[PDB]
Amino acid sequence: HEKVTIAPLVLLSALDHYERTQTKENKRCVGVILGDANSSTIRVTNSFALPFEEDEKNSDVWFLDHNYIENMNEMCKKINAKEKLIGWYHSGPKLRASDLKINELFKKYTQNNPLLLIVDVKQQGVGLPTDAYVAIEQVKDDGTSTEKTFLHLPCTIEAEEAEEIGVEHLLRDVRDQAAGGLSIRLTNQLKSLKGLQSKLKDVVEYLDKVINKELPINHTILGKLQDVFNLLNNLQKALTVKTNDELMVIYISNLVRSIIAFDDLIENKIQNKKIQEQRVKD
Amino acid sequence: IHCLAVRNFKEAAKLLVDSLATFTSIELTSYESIATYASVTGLFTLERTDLKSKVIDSPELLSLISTTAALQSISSLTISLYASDYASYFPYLLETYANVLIPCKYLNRHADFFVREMRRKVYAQLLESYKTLSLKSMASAFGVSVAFLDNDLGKFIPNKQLNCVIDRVNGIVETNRPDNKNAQYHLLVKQGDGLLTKLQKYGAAVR
Amino acid sequence: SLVKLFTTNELMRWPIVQKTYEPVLNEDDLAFGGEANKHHWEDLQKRVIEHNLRVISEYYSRITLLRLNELLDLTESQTETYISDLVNQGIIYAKVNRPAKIVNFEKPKNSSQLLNEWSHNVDELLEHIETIGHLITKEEIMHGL
Amino acid sequence: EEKEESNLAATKSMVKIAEQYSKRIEEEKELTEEELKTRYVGRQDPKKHLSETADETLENNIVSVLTAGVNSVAIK
Amino acid sequence: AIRDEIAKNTELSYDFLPLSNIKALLFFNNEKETEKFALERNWPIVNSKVYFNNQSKEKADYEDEMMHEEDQKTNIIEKAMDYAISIEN
Amino acid sequence: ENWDDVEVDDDFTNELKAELDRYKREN
Amino acid sequence: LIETVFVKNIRMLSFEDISKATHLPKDNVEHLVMRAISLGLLKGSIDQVNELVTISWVQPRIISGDQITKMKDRLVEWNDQVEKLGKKMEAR
Amino acid sequence: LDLMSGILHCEDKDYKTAFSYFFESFESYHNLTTHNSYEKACQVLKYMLLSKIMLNLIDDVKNILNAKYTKETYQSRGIDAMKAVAEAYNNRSLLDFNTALKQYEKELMGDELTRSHFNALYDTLLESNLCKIIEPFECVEISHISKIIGLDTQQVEGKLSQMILDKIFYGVLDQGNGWLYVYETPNQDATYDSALELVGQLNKVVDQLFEKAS
Amino acid sequence: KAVKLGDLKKFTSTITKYKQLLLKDDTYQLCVRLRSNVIKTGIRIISLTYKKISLRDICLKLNLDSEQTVEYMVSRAIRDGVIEAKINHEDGFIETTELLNIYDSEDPQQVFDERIKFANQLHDEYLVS
Repeated sequence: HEKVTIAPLVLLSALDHYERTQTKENKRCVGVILGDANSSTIRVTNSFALPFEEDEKNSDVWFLDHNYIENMNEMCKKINAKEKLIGWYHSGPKLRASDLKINELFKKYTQNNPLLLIVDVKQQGVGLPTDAYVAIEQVKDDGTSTEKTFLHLPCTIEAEEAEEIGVEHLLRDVRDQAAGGLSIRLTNQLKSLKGLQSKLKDVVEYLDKVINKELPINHTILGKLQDVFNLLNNLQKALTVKTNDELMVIYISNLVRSIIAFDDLIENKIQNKKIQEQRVKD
Repeated sequence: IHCLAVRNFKEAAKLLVDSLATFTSIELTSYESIATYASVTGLFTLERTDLKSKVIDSPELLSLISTTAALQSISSLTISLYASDYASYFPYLLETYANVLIPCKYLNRHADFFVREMRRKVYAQLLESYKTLSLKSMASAFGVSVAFLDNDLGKFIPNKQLNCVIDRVNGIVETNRPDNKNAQYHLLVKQGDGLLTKLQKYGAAVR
Repeated sequence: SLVKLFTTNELMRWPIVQKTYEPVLNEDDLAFGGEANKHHWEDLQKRVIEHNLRVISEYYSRITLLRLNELLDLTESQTETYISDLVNQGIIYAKVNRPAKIVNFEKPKNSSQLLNEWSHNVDELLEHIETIGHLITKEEIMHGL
Repeated sequence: EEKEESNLAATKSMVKIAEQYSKRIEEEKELTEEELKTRYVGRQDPKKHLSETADETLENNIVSVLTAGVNSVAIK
Repeated sequence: AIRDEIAKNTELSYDFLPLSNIKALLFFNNEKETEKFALERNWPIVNSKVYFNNQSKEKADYEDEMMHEEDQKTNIIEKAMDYAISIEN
Repeated sequence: ENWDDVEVDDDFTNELKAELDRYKREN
Repeated sequence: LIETVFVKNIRMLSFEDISKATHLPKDNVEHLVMRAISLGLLKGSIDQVNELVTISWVQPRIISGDQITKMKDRLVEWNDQVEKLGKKMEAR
Repeated sequence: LDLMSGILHCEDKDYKTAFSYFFESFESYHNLTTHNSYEKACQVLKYMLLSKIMLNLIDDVKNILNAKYTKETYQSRGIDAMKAVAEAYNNRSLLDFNTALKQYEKELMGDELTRSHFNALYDTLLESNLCKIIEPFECVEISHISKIIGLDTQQVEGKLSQMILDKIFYGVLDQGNGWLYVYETPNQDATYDSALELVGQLNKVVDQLFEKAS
Repeated sequence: KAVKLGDLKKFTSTITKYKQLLLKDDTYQLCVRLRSNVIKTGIRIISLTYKKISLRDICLKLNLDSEQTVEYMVSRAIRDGVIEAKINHEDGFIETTELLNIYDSEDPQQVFDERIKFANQLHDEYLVS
């Protein structure tokens, strides 16, 4: 399986360049990743910055240096020669279509499979706004043509021995790692549903886009939204007879053994009673 | 012997019922007595499958068959249970009760109730084999009365000993599956008053 | 096409094709030579039934005993014999009911084993909404520009 | 939870098999009539035979609370 | 009052009753009083015998945590979560 | 021991011999 | 009929409306649909004695926009019920 | 010595150990012969396959017939019977198993050691054949099963209910209409038999905790 | 022998001779429930607990009262919740509902509410003493 693992320094290195040149509001900052991967698994650790500029009115305006930016990789080659160019990362807040046209220029200098990440200047979402792209030829059922498109894959943040405790040493404020972490994650799971519910509000706007003037309709999106009914809701009521019994067994074994282990603290009164007998010298 | 009053009988199956010594210990008990309690209690605890794999497997029984036939339980209670024949099993109840349970030195105190339980268990196991059976079909040839048959079975309902299907006025008699999600949950109900007995008892002055 | 017919095979066209053209069926040229027709004419009928039982056991959960004998191009005496061979197939096991005339090819399963598909549709909406999020951007070309 | 089909019964086996041993061992160690306190084995001997068994009961109670009940977020 | 509890016991007892046996139970010699009692008790009346149903409805009486408050599993979730708050502290 | 243990109706002796005599006389 | 059978809770057809529309005997219709079943339309299994057609519907069925009025709203309003019931979980 | 010892194991079972006693004496007569009767070793071979019936094995039975040393020129009416009943015991056919016994009874079943077991194997196969009939066939007519076994409704009725409580198969029988109902569905519970151990250790811990305070 | 076994005949002979023992404090008023259980528990010793019952089989044990009033015996216990049954007016067909589906949803929850509060019951006492 292809799983992109991103180092958090990539987000911090680009965050500095967003403040310096004041790059934001539909302005993409192009960058390149680094690592050694001969397998499908992609490991992203070090990253560079490409001085890219674009126009907001014209999405076809792009300028990228080929061998002038690779001097940073030549300087890093003498540092670490094990890692080479495995891909590249962009910003794309509105996801410009310039990356769809040419997949060759970025693949010429990267011998690995084509990979395109997303680093926004905002990245303030509680969810997982960081997304990965794989550019291949995929068959489309929309009825137009089969061409190179983006393939989405899940990614995450890398933690190694260097930066694991380094970030925790900087924060050292709110951690709270215990059995009580269920209330934080399950609430975030509810926020994940509410986060997708906010994405469903964009689906509400998707119909308004059809209501708008001269916009097409994507047939691929309709295929996924068509099965939302027959899948998973009074249809499941027939299976709720044997399903509720499985949830009750969890409560049966839990409540009988939960009141046992808590009865071993009786020694508190026993030790406190012996303290009064030790008061002869007190 | 101590478990005979509590009627556990399970811990005595591999200890009292199963004897290492073929001949008795003298001052404790008797040779005919130690071989008698193995057959009486063994039929109550060990199932019918264990009857042919244990009781007849032990050499102690083979020596009793060719010597002392006065017990009469070797050719009656063992064969009638193995053959699953209730017609022959009924008349051997009193014949064994007279020559075994009455002279018995332990279980003679509580006897008739112990027999009425195992009396139906022979027919209760046979009920699992057949699906639909009438009331008067094979019960008339068993040598028993229909009225007295329902009286003993009618009193076993409050003891939770009947999950099966028994009918009289019609006579459609079927079998059921005692393993289900009802008795599965019954383990928690039985422990309601027994688990909290000592929890709220000693928690007065201490804790 | 017979290999692709394994799903839809009615077996009714087997005796038609068998009798119409059998140059290579009952006898062979470069393989056997057909010294005994029991190696083919008798054997082909036994094999296509196993493929025809694969037809019914999938999309028919229950079948009428009187209707089953008509769809198998067989007889009740032969159908009862082929039921005994269902154990040696090691693939499907039919549950027959004589008084109800119902043959259940499938088997009932507990809801515990089906919990994966019950929770899999939730993972679908997780992937669907995540996938269409980038697909709506392709529809934003006319909206934005 | 989406991966749970046969492991649901495996979770039921972990809250029983390993738990039955913790019930007998807890009474086996406490049955000792020596006491005498002082030092003896008391650095941590009894944890695994007495106190950790209470934690071992909790370890299977934590994974029971981990998914708890109704982790499908209401619906049906 | 002797015959008032017969109909209350009839809900789950009789699925049908003849008009001839009513005189031996409710002591109604005329079908007028029999039908007038069924109108206040909401029973269907058809030809020959009288069909009995006794259908319930949503939100039964008082005593909440039964059919009243929405999503009763919320408190069950609280007993699996908010109850663990008192365990730690 | 519940009431079933201390009951001891002693009716098992008479009811067994009676049912055996009834079946033999129906021949 | 697939568009007709699907409204809310009904996933299942019978032998009535299927045979009357095609004007074909019910014996062949069972095996005639199976030729279209192998095409990826319906994964269901038709019964015999019960005379009920079980339908497992994998078909994409494009050309939407009549349903999207009610279809899309049922993914919000019905989903808002989960949001309203989840506000009591904010204690921790 | 090993032959007469294995004959004692006939009623004592333990056919895995008795098989080694017959195997060591089988190859001994192969290199001796001369004055003694070589057919005695063939009867030992019959006892070798006789132990295979109780152990219910297949591949090891056909390896003897396919071996060059154990086959050779030695064949007789008793060998043809043992060769037939070897595959008939696996196929569990009462008609074919009993057919070869009637003609060869003087040769094969003429021995008391073989006849004593074959009379029990006749009831054993009757239990085995019945087990093979009901496995593919669920919910059928009892009269049709009686036609295959060869008995009437009443005679087989005692044998049908005999095996249900033997834990060989779990099933019920309709005596009125002569029907069958599929029953056995082995489950896994652990909530009753395996949950009983938790009961005994409950109140035993509370008593030990209070005695320390007293 | 009477109340627990649901026998009216042996109950009247017990109250008559022991009436002198019923002259103690509030020992007479408890007999109201002792004679009511004769009807309630009497249903249990009768086969009414079993599913298929007929009235002609019921009249045997209840013959001590009357025939037509037996319909009042079973119907009274149905509303109270002891046992549910359906009565026929012709031959007295008695079909009693046996629920194997219980202890599934909200039925064990009444007991689950007690098992939850037992943990902190003895645990909070450790903080006090």
